[PDB]
Amino acid sequence: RGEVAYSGRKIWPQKHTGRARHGDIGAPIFVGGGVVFGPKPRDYSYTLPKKVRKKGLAMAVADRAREGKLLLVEAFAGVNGKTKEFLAWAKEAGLDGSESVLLVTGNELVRRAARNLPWVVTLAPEGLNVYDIVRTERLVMDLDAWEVFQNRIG
Amino acid sequence: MEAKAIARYVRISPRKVRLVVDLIRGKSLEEARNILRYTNKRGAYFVAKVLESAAANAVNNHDMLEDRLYVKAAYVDEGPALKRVLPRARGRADIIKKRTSHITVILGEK
Amino acid sequence: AKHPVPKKKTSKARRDARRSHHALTPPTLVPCPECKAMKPPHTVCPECGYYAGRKVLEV
Amino acid sequence: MFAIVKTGGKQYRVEPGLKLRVEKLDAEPGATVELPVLLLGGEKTVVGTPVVEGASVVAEVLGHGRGKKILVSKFKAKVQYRRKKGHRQPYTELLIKEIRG
Amino acid sequence: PRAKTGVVRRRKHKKILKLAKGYWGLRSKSFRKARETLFAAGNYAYAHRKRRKRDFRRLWIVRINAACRQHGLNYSTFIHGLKKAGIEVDRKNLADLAVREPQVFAELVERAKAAQ
Amino acid sequence: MKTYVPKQVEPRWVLIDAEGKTLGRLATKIATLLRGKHRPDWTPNVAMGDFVVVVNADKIRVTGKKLEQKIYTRYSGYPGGLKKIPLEKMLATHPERVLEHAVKGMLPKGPLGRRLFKRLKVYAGPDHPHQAQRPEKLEV
RNA sequence: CGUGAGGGAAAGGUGAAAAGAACCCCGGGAGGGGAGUGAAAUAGAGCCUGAAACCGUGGGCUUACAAGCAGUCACGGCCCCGAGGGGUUGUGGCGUGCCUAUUGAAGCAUGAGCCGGCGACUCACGGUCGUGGGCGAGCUUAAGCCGUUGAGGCGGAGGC
RNA sequence: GUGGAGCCUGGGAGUGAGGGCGCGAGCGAUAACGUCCGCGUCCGAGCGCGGGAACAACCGAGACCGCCAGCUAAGGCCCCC
RNA sequence: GGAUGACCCCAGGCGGUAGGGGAGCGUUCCCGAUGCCGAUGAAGGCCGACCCGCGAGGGCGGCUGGAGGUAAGGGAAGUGC
Ligand SMILES: [K+]
Ligand SMILES: [K+]
Ligand SMILES: [K+]
Ligand SMILES: [K+]
Ligand SMILES: [K+]
Ligand SMILES: [K+]
Ligand SMILES: [K+]
Ligand SMILES: [K+]
Ligand SMILES: [K+]
Ligand SMILES: [K+]
Ligand SMILES: [K+]
Ligand SMILES: [K+]
Ligand SMILES: [K+]
Ligand SMILES: [Mg+2]
Ligand SMILES: [Mg+2]
Ligand SMILES: [Mg+2]
Ligand SMILES: [Mg+2]
Ligand SMILES: [Mg+2]
Ligand SMILES: [Mg+2]
Ligand SMILES: [Mg+2]
Ligand SMILES: [Mg+2]
Ligand SMILES: [Mg+2]
Ligand SMILES: [Mg+2]
Ligand SMILES: [Mg+2]
Ligand SMILES: [Mg+2]
Ligand SMILES: [Mg+2]
Ligand SMILES: [Mg+2]
Ligand SMILES: [Mg+2]
Ligand SMILES: [Mg+2]
Ligand SMILES: [Mg+2]
Ligand SMILES: [Mg+2]
Ligand SMILES: [Mg+2]
Ligand SMILES: [Mg+2]
Ligand SMILES: [Mg+2]
Ligand SMILES: [Mg+2]
Ligand SMILES: [Mg+2]
Ligand SMILES: [Mg+2]
Ligand SMILES: [Mg+2]
Ligand SMILES: [Mg+2]
Ligand SMILES: [Mg+2]
Ligand SMILES: [Mg+2]
Ligand SMILES: [Mg+2]
Ligand SMILES: [Mg+2]
Ligand SMILES: [Mg+2]
Ligand SMILES: [Mg+2]
Ligand SMILES: [Mg+2]
Ligand SMILES: [Mg+2]
Ligand SMILES: [Mg+2]
Ligand SMILES: [Mg+2]
Ligand SMILES: [Mg+2]
Ligand SMILES: [Mg+2]
Ligand SMILES: [Mg+2]
Ligand SMILES: [Mg+2]
Ligand SMILES: [Mg+2]
Ligand SMILES: [Mg+2]
Ligand SMILES: [Mg+2]
Ligand SMILES: [Mg+2]
Ligand SMILES: [Mg+2]
Ligand SMILES: [Mg+2]
Ligand SMILES: [Mg+2]
Ligand SMILES: [Mg+2]
Ligand SMILES: [Mg+2]
Ligand SMILES: [Mg+2]
Ligand SMILES: [Mg+2]
Ligand SMILES: [Mg+2]
Ligand SMILES: [Mg+2]
Ligand SMILES: [Mg+2]
Ligand SMILES: [Mg+2]
Ligand SMILES: [Mg+2]
Ligand SMILES: [Mg+2]
Ligand SMILES: [Mg+2]
Ligand SMILES: [Mg+2]
Ligand SMILES: [Mg+2]
Ligand SMILES: [Mg+2]
Ligand SMILES: [Mg+2]
Ligand SMILES: [Mg+2]
Ligand SMILES: [Mg+2]
Ligand SMILES: [Mg+2]
Ligand SMILES: [Mg+2]
Ligand SMILES: [Mg+2]
Ligand SMILES: [Mg+2]
Ligand SMILES: [Mg+2]
Ligand SMILES: [Mg+2]
Ligand SMILES: [Mg+2]
Ligand SMILES: [Mg+2]
Ligand SMILES: [Mg+2]
Ligand SMILES: [Mg+2]
Ligand SMILES: [Mg+2]
Ligand SMILES: [Mg+2]
Ligand SMILES: [Mg+2]
Ligand SMILES: [Mg+2]
Ligand SMILES: [Mg+2]
Ligand SMILES: [Mg+2]
Ligand SMILES: [Mg+2]
Ligand SMILES: [Mg+2]
Ligand SMILES: [Mg+2]
Ligand SMILES: [Mg+2]
Ligand SMILES: [Mg+2]
Ligand SMILES: [Mg+2]
Ligand SMILES: [Mg+2]
Ligand SMILES: [Mg+2]
Ligand SMILES: [Mg+2]
Ligand SMILES: [Mg+2]
Ligand SMILES: [Mg+2]
Ligand SMILES: [Mg+2]
Ligand SMILES: [Mg+2]
Ligand SMILES: [Mg+2]
Ligand SMILES: [Mg+2]
Ligand SMILES: [Mg+2]
Ligand SMILES: [Mg+2]
Ligand SMILES: [Mg+2]
Ligand SMILES: [Mg+2]
Ligand SMILES: [Mg+2]
Ligand SMILES: [Mg+2]
Ligand SMILES: [Mg+2]
Ligand SMILES: [Mg+2]
Ligand SMILES: [Mg+2]
Ligand SMILES: [Mg+2]
Ligand SMILES: [Mg+2]
Ligand SMILES: [Mg+2]
Ligand SMILES: [Mg+2]
Ligand SMILES: [Mg+2]
Ligand SMILES: [Mg+2]
Ligand SMILES: [Mg+2]
Ligand SMILES: [Mg+2]
Ligand SMILES: [Mg+2]
Ligand SMILES: [Mg+2]
Ligand SMILES: [Mg+2]
Ligand SMILES: [Mg+2]
Ligand SMILES: [Mg+2]
Ligand SMILES: [Mg+2]
Ligand SMILES: [Mg+2]
Ligand SMILES: [Mg+2]
Ligand SMILES: [Mg+2]
Ligand SMILES: [Mg+2]
Ligand SMILES: [Mg+2]
Ligand SMILES: [Mg+2]
Ligand SMILES: [Mg+2]
Ligand SMILES: [Mg+2]
Ligand SMILES: [Mg+2]
Ligand SMILES: [Mg+2]
Ligand SMILES: [Mg+2]
Ligand SMILES: [Mg+2]
Ligand SMILES: [Mg+2]
Ligand SMILES: [Mg+2]
Ligand SMILES: [Mg+2]
Ligand SMILES: [Mg+2]
Ligand SMILES: [Mg+2]
Ligand SMILES: [Mg+2]
Ligand SMILES: [Mg+2]
Ligand SMILES: [Mg+2]
Ligand SMILES: [Mg+2]
Ligand SMILES: [Mg+2]
Ligand SMILES: [Mg+2]
Ligand SMILES: [Mg+2]
Ligand SMILES: [Mg+2]
Ligand SMILES: [Mg+2]
Ligand SMILES: [Mg+2]
Ligand SMILES: [Mg+2]
Ligand SMILES: [Mg+2]
Ligand SMILES: [Mg+2]
Ligand SMILES: [Mg+2]
Ligand SMILES: [Mg+2]
Ligand SMILES: [Mg+2]
Ligand SMILES: [Mg+2]
Ligand SMILES: [Mg+2]
Ligand SMILES: [Mg+2]
Ligand SMILES: [Mg+2]
Ligand SMILES: [Mg+2]
Ligand SMILES: [Mg+2]
Ligand SMILES: [Mg+2]
Ligand SMILES: [Mg+2]
Ligand SMILES: [Mg+2]
Ligand SMILES: [Mg+2]
Ligand SMILES: [Mg+2]
Ligand SMILES: [Mg+2]
Ligand SMILES: [Mg+2]
Ligand SMILES: [Mg+2]
Ligand SMILES: [Mg+2]
Ligand SMILES: [Mg+2]
Ligand SMILES: [Mg+2]
Ligand SMILES: [Mg+2]
Ligand SMILES: [Mg+2]
Ligand SMILES: [Mg+2]
Ligand SMILES: [Mg+2]
Ligand SMILES: [Mg+2]
Ligand SMILES: [Mg+2]
Ligand SMILES: [Mg+2]
Ligand SMILES: [Mg+2]
Ligand SMILES: [Mg+2]
Ligand SMILES: [Mg+2]
Ligand SMILES: [Mg+2]
Ligand SMILES: [Mg+2]
Ligand SMILES: [Mg+2]
Ligand SMILES: [Mg+2]
Ligand SMILES: [Mg+2]
Ligand SMILES: [Mg+2]
Ligand SMILES: [Mg+2]
Ligand SMILES: [Mg+2]
Ligand SMILES: [Mg+2]
Ligand SMILES: [Mg+2]
Ligand SMILES: [Mg+2]
Ligand SMILES: [Mg+2]
Ligand SMILES: [Mg+2]
Ligand SMILES: [Mg+2]
Ligand SMILES: [Mg+2]
Ligand SMILES: [Mg+2]
Ligand SMILES: [Mg+2]
Ligand SMILES: [Mg+2]
Ligand SMILES: [Mg+2]
Ligand SMILES: [Mg+2]
Ligand SMILES: [Mg+2]
Ligand SMILES: [Mg+2]
Ligand SMILES: [Mg+2]
Ligand SMILES: [Mg+2]
Ligand SMILES: [Mg+2]
Ligand SMILES: [Mg+2]
Ligand SMILES: [Mg+2]
Ligand SMILES: [Mg+2]
Ligand SMILES: [Mg+2]
Ligand SMILES: [Mg+2]
Ligand SMILES: [Mg+2]
Ligand SMILES: [Mg+2]
Ligand SMILES: [Mg+2]
Ligand SMILES: [Mg+2]
Ligand SMILES: [Mg+2]
Ligand SMILES: [Mg+2]
Ligand SMILES: [Mg+2]
Ligand SMILES: [Mg+2]
Ligand SMILES: [Mg+2]
Ligand SMILES: [Mg+2]
Ligand SMILES: [Mg+2]
Ligand SMILES: [Mg+2]
Ligand SMILES: [Mg+2]
Ligand SMILES: [Mg+2]
Ligand SMILES: [Mg+2]
Ligand SMILES: [Mg+2]
Ligand SMILES: [Mg+2]
Ligand SMILES: [Mg+2]
Ligand SMILES: [Mg+2]
Ligand SMILES: [Mg+2]
Ligand SMILES: [Mg+2]
Ligand SMILES: [Mg+2]
Ligand SMILES: [Mg+2]
Ligand SMILES: [Mg+2]
Ligand SMILES: [Mg+2]
Ligand SMILES: [Mg+2]
Ligand SMILES: [Mg+2]
Ligand SMILES: [Mg+2]
Ligand SMILES: [Mg+2]
Ligand SMILES: [Mg+2]
Ligand SMILES: [Mg+2]
Ligand SMILES: [Mg+2]
Ligand SMILES: [Mg+2]
Ligand SMILES: [Mg+2]
Ligand SMILES: [Mg+2]
Ligand SMILES: [Mg+2]
Ligand SMILES: [Mg+2]
Ligand SMILES: [Mg+2]
Ligand SMILES: [Zn+2]
Repeated sequence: RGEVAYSGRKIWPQKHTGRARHGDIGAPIFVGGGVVFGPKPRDYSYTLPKKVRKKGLAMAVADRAREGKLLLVEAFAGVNGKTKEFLAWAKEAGLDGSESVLLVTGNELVRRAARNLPWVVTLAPEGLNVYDIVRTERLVMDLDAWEVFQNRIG
Repeated sequence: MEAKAIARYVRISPRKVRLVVDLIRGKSLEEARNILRYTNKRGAYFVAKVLESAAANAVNNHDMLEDRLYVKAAYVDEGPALKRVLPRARGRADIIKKRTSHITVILGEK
Repeated sequence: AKHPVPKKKTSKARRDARRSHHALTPPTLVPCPECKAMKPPHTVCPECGYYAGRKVLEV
Repeated sequence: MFAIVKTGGKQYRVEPGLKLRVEKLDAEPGATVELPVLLLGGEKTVVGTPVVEGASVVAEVLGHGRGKKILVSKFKAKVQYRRKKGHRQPYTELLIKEIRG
Repeated sequence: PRAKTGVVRRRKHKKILKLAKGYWGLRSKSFRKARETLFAAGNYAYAHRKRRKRDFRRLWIVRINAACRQHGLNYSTFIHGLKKAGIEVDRKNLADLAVREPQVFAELVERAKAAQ
Repeated sequence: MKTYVPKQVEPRWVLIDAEGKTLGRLATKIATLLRGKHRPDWTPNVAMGDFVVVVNADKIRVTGKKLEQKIYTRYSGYPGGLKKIPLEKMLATHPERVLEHAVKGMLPKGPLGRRLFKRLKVYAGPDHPHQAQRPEKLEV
């Protein structure tokens, strides 16, 4: 009510008009007036403990290892940045598109070759996070990505 | 077979014109014409025009015999009102509503 | 005086009962003996101008 | 030949071939149940004091159901007290086979 | 985000108005009058379910009284004689016998007469 | 099972002689007959009692000093409009009204009770005009 | 609107495409009835959807001897849908609106003409208890920095 | 004496205008539907139910729901009932 | 009892204002979702004497409407007159 564009004038006198008493037309009881306890700009972030973060990341990867859904790759032989090359490599690797895949690798040419596929989520090793792991059905990582994961959950 | 005619947005109060319409409901066309000619009301002028328009529709458009026509249905619906200011004493402003009517006449065959 | 006002809104049934005497009566009409047109009795015929068996006004 | 029988805390006059709704019985559909007799009438009049010692009525259970829903409403003025409850009374439907007597 | 009223109030009002069908005047057309009428209607139905059992018992007793006095004794003597003989036919079934099987009712009158 | 509901029945015409009866104790018995509560099929919401014919209504008997002390009152709605009539005057001028008034006060109020009062026919003297209906004499 | 400083509204939607209705009929016109367009015209410009209050026409049941917070329970009659049910109400029984404020209200105490929509216990930072987890004589970072473009990590100053 | 009894620790209240009746007192006039205390009770919050013609606190009695079953309470059994 | 809601059995309770506690329904938005439903008809509207729920409600069917709607499981509020 203090931020709407209306003036503070009392619209009609307090007594003897036969109407309800009112102040200014910015009051929330008026149509077009101010809003009571509406939203204001807000910060929703908070500091989750680091140990809980590291424990969560290790559990999420262990969950994929439970089901046999984690695969490690030494190198992507024929993948050099063309989408049809990744598809050929994925077919011989057993990834035919029936399940969603989180692909973690520092190889930029591999990440851009798989990016446009609707069932692939691409991540650099520095970006490994539990929301992306839980979202997808399969986890595919490089050995270089694996080493960064080991260092992170040290 | 039915012949209908509607006059919409006639600037007359529906209550006043409804008194005239009730006089001709169910009558034959010849009796309805005579009644409306000698009814001393403003509304009878408007009702007669709708009745004659409906009679023309029956013969011209719907292959109905004029000698067998009778008023099967007739009613007045209220239209949008015109709101006007009427000044009163001591600076008070009143609102006058100038109402409008939709007049329907439906003819059948006896 | 001290400005009397209605105490309650009139109900739909009560106001329509008050209008139970409002219906119009149709005009009295008789045929004209000369031209057989319907007209009120005891008036000069507006169609042919005859009254009491003689021509009265020009039409 | 008619009888007055006692079931479900209430008394009913029954005849062979009658279809009757009583309180819910712990009997499976299609099974037969026997009802105590308080009075016999018709060809002869036998009056129990309170139960006719030898008589019984043979009834076949047709099925179990729920009665039409009753609205149970409560209101106390000036105290903001309101309660609404739907109630459906269970019942058992019987077919009266014969009156043994 | 903003959650305006939308459709929820209209649907609730329609539920009450459907329950108030057949009520006189604004009691079936205005939600506020209809709700007030239904508060009383619910209390009446609860209370009158209770006294329906007493209304019918009153009807049976009066009818039994008329049938007994056609046999030279009143209702209060008849019920006492039935209890002394150990007969537990209720008033609902006694009233039916008094009107449907008058010859059985004559037999019951004799048992109550002899019991006392 | 549901309670028996009677179907409509032609009603009974009954004749009562009021000679020497106590007024109030006779009126009780009449009210019971008009209500039809002597019938095993009595139903509270229908008119199913007897038509009652009373003769010799002028010869009703009252105890104590009620002839000079019992006062009938009528109110006209005007100022000072309360009229008082002692019983002995009512017996002399309108003998039939005395028994009529006693019975009416013993009937239920409302539309049904008003109809039941219409089924009572009171006459001063020993004759009645209802020979066609053939009322059977009843001892009260 | 106010002499003035100043106050300060309401008002969005045809259709995919105007193809926005030639012509005829009644009519002074308005408006309508046909014709024509369109998948659709109660999409016809007073134009998507089209609730309620409110007004009206037709039909079913009911009502001019009757005492009423308007209902409710019971039975009966009539009409409708097809073992049951729905609509209506003749008679009988029972029955002191809602909210607020009060020791106490049907109250002749307050508020409300009716309907639709707007309308009142929140957030930030501290504190205190409880609770779901993490770690445990320890626990935990802040500002920033690097990295991402809804990816996270580092940072021990400081706090308990 | 095992009870929606008691005690301890902590979180959250609301209330801090009461009223009628009975008994014991003061004030008052051994007046008040008066006022002020004490002991109990009910209304408050049981304007839910039966009786008392009608009627918060008098008599009966503490309403989870259903039944066209039965016994009772205060109060009643000439008609309204 | 069975093995911590698997359902059964036994015992006692279940009027209620201020107020304390518990369990649910519905509204808007987000993840689920490059998914699923939709011109063989979305949302909304008008009906229902049908089904499920103690209830707030939820389904199902007919008509109207003509292009959107959105699950189980969770999250966040401008959340019910
Ligand atoms: K402004
Ligand atoms: K709102
Ligand atoms: K009634
Ligand atoms: K009926
Ligand atoms: K006050
Ligand atoms: K006050
Ligand atoms: K006061
Ligand atoms: K006042
Ligand atoms: K108020
Ligand atoms: K806190
Ligand atoms: K905490
Ligand atoms: K006290
Ligand atoms: K629909
Ligand atoms: Mg401002
Ligand atoms: Mg200001
Ligand atoms: Mg100012
Ligand atoms: Mg300001
Ligand atoms: Mg100022
Ligand atoms: Mg100023
Ligand atoms: Mg002012
Ligand atoms: Mg004032
Ligand atoms: Mg003021
Ligand atoms: Mg005023
Ligand atoms: Mg004024
Ligand atoms: Mg005023
Ligand atoms: Mg005013
Ligand atoms: Mg005002
Ligand atoms: Mg005002
Ligand atoms: Mg106002
Ligand atoms: Mg003011
Ligand atoms: Mg203001
Ligand atoms: Mg302001
Ligand atoms: Mg405003
Ligand atoms: Mg605003
Ligand atoms: Mg404003
Ligand atoms: Mg604004
Ligand atoms: Mg604005
Ligand atoms: Mg505020
Ligand atoms: Mg504010
Ligand atoms: Mg705010
Ligand atoms: Mg705000
Ligand atoms: Mg948070
Ligand atoms: Mg939050
Ligand atoms: Mg932390
Ligand atoms: Mg992708
Ligand atoms: Mg993504
Ligand atoms: Mg007329
Ligand atoms: Mg006029
Ligand atoms: Mg015109
Ligand atoms: Mg014309
Ligand atoms: Mg209209
Ligand atoms: Mg003037
Ligand atoms: Mg003037
Ligand atoms: Mg003037
Ligand atoms: Mg002025
Ligand atoms: Mg002036
Ligand atoms: Mg005005
Ligand atoms: Mg006006
Ligand atoms: Mg108008
Ligand atoms: Mg019209
Ligand atoms: Mg003067
Ligand atoms: Mg004066
Ligand atoms: Mg004057
Ligand atoms: Mg003067
Ligand atoms: Mg005046
Ligand atoms: Mg006045
Ligand atoms: Mg007034
Ligand atoms: Mg008034
Ligand atoms: Mg007033
Ligand atoms: Mg009104
Ligand atoms: Mg009125
Ligand atoms: Mg008025
Ligand atoms: Mg009306
Ligand atoms: Mg009226
Ligand atoms: Mg009037
Ligand atoms: Mg002539
Ligand atoms: Mg049962
Ligand atoms: Mg109820
Ligand atoms: Mg109440
Ligand atoms: Mg009540
Ligand atoms: Mg109350
Ligand atoms: Mg109230
Ligand atoms: Mg009340
Ligand atoms: Mg309240
Ligand atoms: Mg209150
Ligand atoms: Mg109160
Ligand atoms: Mg209360
Ligand atoms: Mg309430
Ligand atoms: Mg409760
Ligand atoms: Mg419930
Ligand atoms: Mg929105
Ligand atoms: Mg809204
Ligand atoms: Mg709404
Ligand atoms: Mg709706
Ligand atoms: Mg309704
Ligand atoms: Mg209705
Ligand atoms: Mg009705
Ligand atoms: Mg009315
Ligand atoms: Mg109505
Ligand atoms: Mg309406
Ligand atoms: Mg309506
Ligand atoms: Mg009420
Ligand atoms: Mg209720
Ligand atoms: Mg009940
Ligand atoms: Mg009761
Ligand atoms: Mg009971
Ligand atoms: Mg009883
Ligand atoms: Mg009767
Ligand atoms: Mg009778
Ligand atoms: Mg005497
Ligand atoms: Mg004497
Ligand atoms: Mg005088
Ligand atoms: Mg005098
Ligand atoms: Mg006088
Ligand atoms: Mg100006
Ligand atoms: Mg200006
Ligand atoms: Mg000026
Ligand atoms: Mg100017
Ligand atoms: Mg100027
Ligand atoms: Mg100003
Ligand atoms: Mg605007
Ligand atoms: Mg549009
Ligand atoms: Mg458009
Ligand atoms: Mg378009
Ligand atoms: Mg299209
Ligand atoms: Mg033309
Ligand atoms: Mg034109
Ligand atoms: Mg034209
Ligand atoms: Mg036309
Ligand atoms: Mg046209
Ligand atoms: Mg087409
Ligand atoms: Mg076409
Ligand atoms: Mg076509
Ligand atoms: Mg349409
Ligand atoms: Mg459309
Ligand atoms: Mg058109
Ligand atoms: Mg439209
Ligand atoms: Mg529009
Ligand atoms: Mg559209
Ligand atoms: Mg529109
Ligand atoms: Mg529409
Ligand atoms: Mg309507
Ligand atoms: Mg409408
Ligand atoms: Mg209306
Ligand atoms: Mg009709
Ligand atoms: Mg009819
Ligand atoms: Mg009448
Ligand atoms: Mg009548
Ligand atoms: Mg009379
Ligand atoms: Mg009446
Ligand atoms: Mg009523
Ligand atoms: Mg009611
Ligand atoms: Mg009923
Ligand atoms: Mg009648
Ligand atoms: Mg009645
Ligand atoms: Mg009655
Ligand atoms: Mg009554
Ligand atoms: Mg009252
Ligand atoms: Mg009361
Ligand atoms: Mg209320
Ligand atoms: Mg107040
Ligand atoms: Mg209060
Ligand atoms: Mg007060
Ligand atoms: Mg208060
Ligand atoms: Mg209080
Ligand atoms: Mg006081
Ligand atoms: Mg008032
Ligand atoms: Mg007043
Ligand atoms: Mg008043
Ligand atoms: Mg005040
Ligand atoms: Mg106020
Ligand atoms: Mg109101
Ligand atoms: Mg008002
Ligand atoms: Mg207001
Ligand atoms: Mg109003
Ligand atoms: Mg006003
Ligand atoms: Mg209204
Ligand atoms: Mg409203
Ligand atoms: Mg409003
Ligand atoms: Mg609106
Ligand atoms: Mg607003
Ligand atoms: Mg805030
Ligand atoms: Mg928050
Ligand atoms: Mg805090
Ligand atoms: Mg804190
Ligand atoms: Mg604390
Ligand atoms: Mg904890
Ligand atoms: Mg930790
Ligand atoms: Mg801990
Ligand atoms: Mg994210
Ligand atoms: Mg303690
Ligand atoms: Mg709390
Ligand atoms: Mg505490
Ligand atoms: Mg609290
Ligand atoms: Mg406190
Ligand atoms: Mg306080
Ligand atoms: Mg204190
Ligand atoms: Mg204080
Ligand atoms: Mg104090
Ligand atoms: Mg005080
Ligand atoms: Mg005081
Ligand atoms: Mg006390
Ligand atoms: Mg005290
Ligand atoms: Mg006492
Ligand atoms: Mg006392
Ligand atoms: Mg005392
Ligand atoms: Mg005392
Ligand atoms: Mg004392
Ligand atoms: Mg003392
Ligand atoms: Mg004292
Ligand atoms: Mg003394
Ligand atoms: Mg005293
Ligand atoms: Mg008092
Ligand atoms: Mg006192
Ligand atoms: Mg003391
Ligand atoms: Mg004391
Ligand atoms: Mg004390
Ligand atoms: Mg005391
Ligand atoms: Mg106490
Ligand atoms: Mg107490
Ligand atoms: Mg107490
Ligand atoms: Mg009590
Ligand atoms: Mg208490
Ligand atoms: Mg009480
Ligand atoms: Mg009370
Ligand atoms: Mg109260
Ligand atoms: Mg009361
Ligand atoms: Mg109270
Ligand atoms: Mg008592
Ligand atoms: Mg009492
Ligand atoms: Mg009483
Ligand atoms: Mg009485
Ligand atoms: Mg009394
Ligand atoms: Mg009382
Ligand atoms: Mg009372
Ligand atoms: Mg008491
Ligand atoms: Mg109780
Ligand atoms: Mg029970
Ligand atoms: Mg007994
Ligand atoms: Mg006793
Ligand atoms: Mg007792
Ligand atoms: Mg009796
Ligand atoms: Mg309990
Ligand atoms: Mg209760
Ligand atoms: Mg209890
Ligand atoms: Mg409770
Ligand atoms: Mg959003
Ligand atoms: Mg989310
Ligand atoms: Mg999001
Ligand atoms: Mg499909
Ligand atoms: Mg459709
Ligand atoms: Mg939506
Ligand atoms: Mg829908
Ligand atoms: Mg729909
Ligand atoms: Mg539904
Ligand atoms: Mg959506
Ligand atoms: Mg969704
Ligand atoms: Mg809000
Ligand atoms: Mg709500
Ligand atoms: Zn002529």
